[PDB]
Amino acid sequence: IQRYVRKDGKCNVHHYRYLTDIFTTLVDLKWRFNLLIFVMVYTVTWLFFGMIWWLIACVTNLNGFVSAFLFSIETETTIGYGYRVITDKCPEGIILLLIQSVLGSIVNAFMVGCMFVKISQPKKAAETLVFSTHAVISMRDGKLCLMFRVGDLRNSHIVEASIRAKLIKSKQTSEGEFIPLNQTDINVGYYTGDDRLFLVSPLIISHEINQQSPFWEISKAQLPKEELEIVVILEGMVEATGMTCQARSSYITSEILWGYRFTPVLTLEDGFYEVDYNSFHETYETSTPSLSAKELAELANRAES
Amino acid sequence: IQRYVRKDGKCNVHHYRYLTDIFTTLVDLKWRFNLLIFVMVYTVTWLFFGMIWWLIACVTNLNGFVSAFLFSIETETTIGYGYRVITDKCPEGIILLLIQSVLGSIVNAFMVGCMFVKISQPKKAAETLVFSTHAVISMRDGKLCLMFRVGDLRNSHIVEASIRAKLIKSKQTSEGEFIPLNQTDINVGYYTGDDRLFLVSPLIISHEINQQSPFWEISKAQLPKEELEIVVILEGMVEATGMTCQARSSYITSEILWGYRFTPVLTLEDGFYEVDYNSFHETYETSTPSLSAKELAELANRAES
Amino acid sequence: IQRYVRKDGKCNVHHYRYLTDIFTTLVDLKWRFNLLIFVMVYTVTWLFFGMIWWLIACVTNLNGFVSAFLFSIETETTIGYGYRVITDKCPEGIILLLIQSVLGSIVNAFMVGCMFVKISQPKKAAETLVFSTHAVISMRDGKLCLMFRVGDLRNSHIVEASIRAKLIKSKQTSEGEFIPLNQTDINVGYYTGDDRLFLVSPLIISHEINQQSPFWEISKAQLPKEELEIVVILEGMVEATGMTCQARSSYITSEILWGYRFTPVLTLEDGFYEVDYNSFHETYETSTPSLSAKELAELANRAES
Amino acid sequence: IQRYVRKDGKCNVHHYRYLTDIFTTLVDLKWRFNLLIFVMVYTVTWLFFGMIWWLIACVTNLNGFVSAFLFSIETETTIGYGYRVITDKCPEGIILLLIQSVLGSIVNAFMVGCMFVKISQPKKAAETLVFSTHAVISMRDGKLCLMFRVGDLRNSHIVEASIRAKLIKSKQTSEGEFIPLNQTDINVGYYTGDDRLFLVSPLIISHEINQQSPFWEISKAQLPKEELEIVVILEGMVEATGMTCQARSSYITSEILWGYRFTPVLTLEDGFYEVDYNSFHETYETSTPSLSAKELAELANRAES
Ligand SMILES: [K+]
Ligand SMILES: [K+]
Ligand SMILES: [K+]
Ligand SMILES: [K+]
Ligand SMILES: [K+]
Ligand SMILES: [K+]
Ligand SMILES: [K+]
Ligand SMILES: [K+]
Repeated sequence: IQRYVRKDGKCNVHHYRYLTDIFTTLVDLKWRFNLLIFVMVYTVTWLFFGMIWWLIACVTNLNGFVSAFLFSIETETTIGYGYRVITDKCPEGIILLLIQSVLGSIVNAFMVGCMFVKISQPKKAAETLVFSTHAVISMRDGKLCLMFRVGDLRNSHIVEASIRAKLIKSKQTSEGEFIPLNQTDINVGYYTGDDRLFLVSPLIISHEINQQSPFWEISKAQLPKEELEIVVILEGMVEATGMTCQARSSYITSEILWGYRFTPVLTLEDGFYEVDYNSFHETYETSTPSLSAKELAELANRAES
Repeated sequence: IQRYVRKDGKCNVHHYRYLTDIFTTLVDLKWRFNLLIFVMVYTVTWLFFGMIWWLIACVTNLNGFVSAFLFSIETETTIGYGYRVITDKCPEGIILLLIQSVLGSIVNAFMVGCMFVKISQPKKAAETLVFSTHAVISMRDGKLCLMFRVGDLRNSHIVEASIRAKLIKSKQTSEGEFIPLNQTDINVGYYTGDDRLFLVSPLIISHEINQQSPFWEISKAQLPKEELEIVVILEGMVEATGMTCQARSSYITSEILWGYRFTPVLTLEDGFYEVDYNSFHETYETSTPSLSAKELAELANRAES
Repeated sequence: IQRYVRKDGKCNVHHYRYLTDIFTTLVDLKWRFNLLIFVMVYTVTWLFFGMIWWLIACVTNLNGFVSAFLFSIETETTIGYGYRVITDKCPEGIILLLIQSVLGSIVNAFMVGCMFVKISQPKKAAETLVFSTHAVISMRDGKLCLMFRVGDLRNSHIVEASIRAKLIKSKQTSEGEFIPLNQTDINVGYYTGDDRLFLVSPLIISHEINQQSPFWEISKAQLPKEELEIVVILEGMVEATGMTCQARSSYITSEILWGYRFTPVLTLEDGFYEVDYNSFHETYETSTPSLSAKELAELANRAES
Repeated sequence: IQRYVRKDGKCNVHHYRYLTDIFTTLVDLKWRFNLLIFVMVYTVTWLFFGMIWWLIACVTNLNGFVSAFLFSIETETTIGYGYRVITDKCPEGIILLLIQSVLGSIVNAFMVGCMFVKISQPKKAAETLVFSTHAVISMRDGKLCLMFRVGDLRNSHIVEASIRAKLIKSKQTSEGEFIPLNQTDINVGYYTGDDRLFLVSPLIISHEINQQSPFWEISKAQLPKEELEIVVILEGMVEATGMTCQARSSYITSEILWGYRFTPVLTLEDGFYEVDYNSFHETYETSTPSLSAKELAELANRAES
């Protein structure tokens, strides 16, 4: 069975009713459509209001249908060339112009506010956030760890960030209840506050595999047989702009390399630090026990001399 | 006595002074009124400023009252047809136009900013968030649990979210002090960070009923006799738009089904995952102890062979 | 010596350099000044640009100084009456109009964005938040507690909120180092998550005075002799508008009543709940030990029969 | 090797692809460039659209190239002087004006929204936040502490804030894996909630050096030999404006003074409190053990009489 979360963050699960937030529907559109909406939205008002001037036919230099348009438009954009102006003969025309120019300001506001979000939406910001292409399991100061690399491709922004991971795996309860996509938080710094990143250079996020880890009894041999997927979420804030952004990826069982290690990316240069973003996804192997974490602990606690 | 929080989130408790944030009063209005405000707001300025042109009567082609309006309007919307223009004979008229066109820009700003929030307000966003219609109590890996289902009806948005629950119940302290609506947080993931949802598909939020649970000594038999209400709060963020949203529901004692279980909603399809949102509210029963959690623990701790 | 934080939230401590955020300086102004800024800001541009038209004197119907203004204004607000229009005789005038109408759009943006925040700033929102006028110390299910009341005067908004309190008191370290306003967090729900309020009706925030409380050894007799001040902070979110708000108050030693209790405010009405906001600040006394919490615990632990 | 984080917050690490968020690229620009962009952006549209009027040559008083501009401009800014107006002879010209005035409103929105953020961006706000120029290590109620001073130079804003610190130091794991910039959170209030500042007056942030501190075995003698750097992050919220801001500094090994103490800044004045911001960075020495924290604890635990 395929994956739940793609490496680019999108899910693989499918769900009229969403008309509750049409605005949200409007921002997620590609520009081509978005403009086309606004093209239409303006015409339909200019059609409607023009057809009320012709119902009112106060008028200067107006003939067939086409003539009322160039006015209704020039009135609403507030152009008013002066070839088509207003008289005071009728009560009706003089008040339409007010409702029109009030309402013309509404449509503009729906548009400006509409545009702001569209340009300001930070999905674009978080596009420079990056997760290592694989995860690794290997030893680190005696303890076996699951590790992935995190980083932002721009220097200038989002240095504050925070990381979290969920393990998605099927489960059957003792009572035989089946949970297809049961999920459990994977400890990556929460209790100590080490999940609050400071993205100077790309970081290796580590999860120490201990008695509480879902990974406690997985050995090297078991891993390939396990059907599990780690979703990895990063939420940070753009320095230049208050707003916050999410970025996610996934690691499926076969993208977890046992007994590897991440290539360093940071190196010294003419008395400076340069991040070699080419070694970003790069790993390498090292002698690493084949045993589960649980069995390592046991072996270790029985060696006390 | 009736409920405190309706299933749609609104409270059932009633509280001039709120004139402190008139802006907030303005957004919570239904459009019909909102536009009517702005209709009025524009007229009253056009009335006031027009009545200052007539006090100043610099003027071109102006007769009775109606004539000053079409100018004051055309000056403030900055139409200026050119049938009614300005001369330099008077000092007063030339400076009014500046205060007017400065002030006309203020009113517009109150309106645009007013509209932005109105369209952007995320009450509409959170309308697709949904809580199961009931809660269930039943066993799960040996431990008795209170469970409700959570989900968002759209795929495209708010996948990050976070859940919390409060129990509302009357209390008398030993000292005899009476607390009508005493509330206590109900553990749904806080300590482990499992209250930070990832809404791929609708989730069963679980509360394990343990020595700290307010539900520790409620048996199946007791439950119906208890007068309690669980308020359930969900706060997440719209992917497409930075802003965050709240959604709430309530479960009153009679909407807690003892010995049931939630129908799975997720199923496989042609090598894919589809959420059958029809089974969303659906539960079913299973053999489940009738005992309180406290008495189960006891019975269990005395069985150690 | 007087208080550090007034009951309305403002501090009593005094601190050119703040020109770093002139925008922030602009919003905190009272409207009278704010408008006066914008009045001036517009004139000074209309003065400058008009004086560049007169340097360029492309022109129609322009005499003395006053004539260039009504154009520069009509060009920048984009009125353009058509009594003063443009010719193509000069290269200079034709390009000024572009820089002008580009720059005129900048000033407007500084103003609209300036206004938005001014109206949207939520200091006004949090004005309906309210703290009890006093705090009380008295017993509650065996444990001695410090309690203050919290609430929002509007029904319609900010039901989610969160509370925190700091105790400000002078300190000398063993090493004799003097800390005038040393502050310590006062536990009001943090560890259990009970500091995450749900403001249905006004709540009694409680702090259980235990071995970790700064209040552990204060008896009834000691209290008046103590020189301490509790600052109380409330941060919630306006339902109708995403943004968050702070509200603070203070309790100084003499506003802590020992052996009292808050009048209930909530009562039943024709099968409903009504909050009697008149009893909001109201307390009353009850028989309450005079002893410190520490000495109560001792007396209690020695009574085990 | 030099420092990772400058005292003003900027990093010393270097990283086309950033075209993903051009908007963010646009705000981080200095005004000179920003305006120049908008100058250009407007001209290029006025060039393009003017060249479509000349392709359409509906026209009044239009000669060479220069004449179409003053129209295309007056149409898009919606000036329309009335010397160059529209006729109904052609179908094409009448519809261009609509696409033009729709599209003219788009460019404006990109600009206004562009300006808002630029003025509202809070990098400017956080410029008044300040960190002591050094850190100190010395004793405090028996426990050895690392201390730095924090404060905001304005009274009127950002009183709520929150502090966090990371220690950056090289590491080699037992397995010989090398971590150049390994970082660990430094405890400054997280567990007790004392990292949630209330910036009445500048505060001394303290980190008690205990068995969990990275500083546990550093003695006075060792310190100078250590190659370590403390990054210090402050995130608070501007009262007058909802938005939040980050401010950072760094302390490198030689800016940690052993056996010093911060000069008090707060003093009493005519029955008031005044902060003498001149003594802000000022420290002074006091008799302080030369031993590491670890060795002090030992010596202390062996003295129990
Ligand atoms: K925690
Ligand atoms: K005109
Ligand atoms: K916690
Ligand atoms: K905590
Ligand atoms: K205009
Ligand atoms: K005009
Ligand atoms: K005009
Ligand atoms: K914690």
